[PDB]
Amino acid sequence: KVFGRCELAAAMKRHGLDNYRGYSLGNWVCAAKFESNFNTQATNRNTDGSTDYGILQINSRWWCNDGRTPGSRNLCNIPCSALLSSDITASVNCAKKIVSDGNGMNAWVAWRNRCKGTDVQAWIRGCRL
Repeated sequence: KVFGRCELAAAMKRHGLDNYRGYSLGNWVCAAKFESNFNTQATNRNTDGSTDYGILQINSRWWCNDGRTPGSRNLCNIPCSALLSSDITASVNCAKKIVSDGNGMNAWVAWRNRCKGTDVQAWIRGCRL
């Protein structure tokens, strides 16, 4: 599923991401924007053989199991395919673990390089939340 900006903001909010670990909603939307273009089905292969999955491009190297990432952890206890669903529940639950991991939202490269330190409130402007 390709979400719209406000549809995603809503979805995230209902799932408890607004201000989760101090990250305003605008951050999560911005990060989804650049990581996956709001497409739940987004996959991307890394040079280390790991793959990134779903709206928040969660990495198989640590967080989910895809059966083809040797010596990887499955810290979220999910198959990676679960990250690609039209229901973002699993992607949100796993993201909450990731952001708690110590580096905050800096775990998301596109957040760091394109969202961080910007006016992220612009991502939710005009939405009915």
